[PDB]
Amino acid sequence: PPYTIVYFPVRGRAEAMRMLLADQGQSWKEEVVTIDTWMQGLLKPTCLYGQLPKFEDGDLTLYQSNAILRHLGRSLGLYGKNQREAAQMDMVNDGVEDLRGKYVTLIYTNYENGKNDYVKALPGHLKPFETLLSQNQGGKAFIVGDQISFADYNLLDLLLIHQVLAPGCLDNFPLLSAYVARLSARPKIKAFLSSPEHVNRPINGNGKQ
Amino acid sequence: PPYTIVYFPVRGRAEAMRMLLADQGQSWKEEVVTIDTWMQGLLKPTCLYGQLPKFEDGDLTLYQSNAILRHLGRSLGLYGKNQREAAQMDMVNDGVEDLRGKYVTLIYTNYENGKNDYVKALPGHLKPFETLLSQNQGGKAFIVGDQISFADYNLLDLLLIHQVLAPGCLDNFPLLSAYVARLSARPKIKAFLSSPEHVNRPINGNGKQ
Ligand SMILES: CCCCCCSC[C@H](NC(=O)CC[C@H]([NH3+])C(=O)O)C(=O)NCC(=O)O
Ligand SMILES: CCCCCCSC[C@H](NC(=O)CC[C@H]([NH3+])C(=O)O)C(=O)NCC(=O)O
Repeated sequence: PPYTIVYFPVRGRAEAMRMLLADQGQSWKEEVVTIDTWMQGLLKPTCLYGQLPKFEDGDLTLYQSNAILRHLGRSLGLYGKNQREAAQMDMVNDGVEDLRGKYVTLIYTNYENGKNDYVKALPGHLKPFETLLSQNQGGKAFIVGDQISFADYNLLDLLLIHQVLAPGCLDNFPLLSAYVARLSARPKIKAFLSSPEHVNRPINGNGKQ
Repeated sequence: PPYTIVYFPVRGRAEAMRMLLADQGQSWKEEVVTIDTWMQGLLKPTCLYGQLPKFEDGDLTLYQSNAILRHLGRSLGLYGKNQREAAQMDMVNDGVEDLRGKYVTLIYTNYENGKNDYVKALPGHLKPFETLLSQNQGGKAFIVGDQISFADYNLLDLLLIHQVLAPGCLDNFPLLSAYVARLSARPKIKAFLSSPEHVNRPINGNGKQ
């Protein structure tokens, strides 16, 4: 620490980490980078992969949203209780990422003409998480194990935005629905989800959700 | 252990882990799933995300290539020496995964009309790795730290398949160039890259590379 997040004025791939930091009683600084400033091309060249978010943890500067989540999961004891849970947690996050990737594609390059096919294919992409929950304490705990982890925050964020994209998409997935309500009920997460910093911040950057 | 890899008859997203197991003097079982078998629709329904590779480490079953690479690094000591290196290795791997995905799209959906543009933009996607190297002991060591990690194996594979797609794509990247020649010189890796199991197996599944 301290923690500094450099990203555009949206939730996107920074919202899950923000949620994680809040739930963990952590404080951080927001360095907002507007699209206009970005289009000037000054900062972009200084970014490892030419993209944001960029994270700062003390003398450590990081890029890649999932590397950041994993770094927090590890430095905050949110990566399972043994090596086996760490692997399962990675397997879950990689899955959350694959779906997030498809989400972004739809939102930014084919919303109007691709939304119907997306929502149609959505159940097939959600079932895997529903299945995982059913095999872990009847879905009464977390995605992996009985302790929250970095994967939970990413999964939760993705589920929350899909409910915005497609209301009722979790109606046929009771475990996922209860899971979302449960983790959302966590006091520090509930406070974050209703905080002005979050609400006043759009999900994406093209005004679509 | 023992290890078992369940994947299609191609190098694709499994060659990195195979190369890692080979370099670490590990033994594994190869269950090749032909396209004919796959199309029987019996295997896919049992895969978490309906996809391969599937990995077996004793009683642990895993999916997602990077999750498997991370698991192997964690249980074999190929994940850096501290939390700082571990995070940078994740940052590197996420970058490798991003480019590998662009590579996959090119190969399977637009090789003919996309190859020109792809090779032209490749330098921009390779430079970050050249930079990471120049900031780590002048690039005479590995991608992160002074010991081989899971990220090196994934980066090495990605670089090697790109040299096939665009020979000499590393001519303007001396560090990556020497890096590839150096890691390929490692005895267990040199034997791996020369083994019939590796040589006989095509890079991808459509005959393109
Ligand atoms: C209201 C404004 C909303 C803006 C939303 C911007 S999303 C920007 C986009 N971000 C990413 O690609 C993040 C990738 C993520 N870190 C990963 O896992 O690879 C980017 O860096 N783009 C860099 C570029 O385009 O040059
Ligand atoms: C000569 C034959 C060559 C075959 C190459 C097959 S690549 C197959 C494809 N594999 C993947 O998508 C792996 C994804 C990887 N695990 C990741 O998520 O990063 C799959 O399982 N697809 C499942 C499906 O399409 O239903």
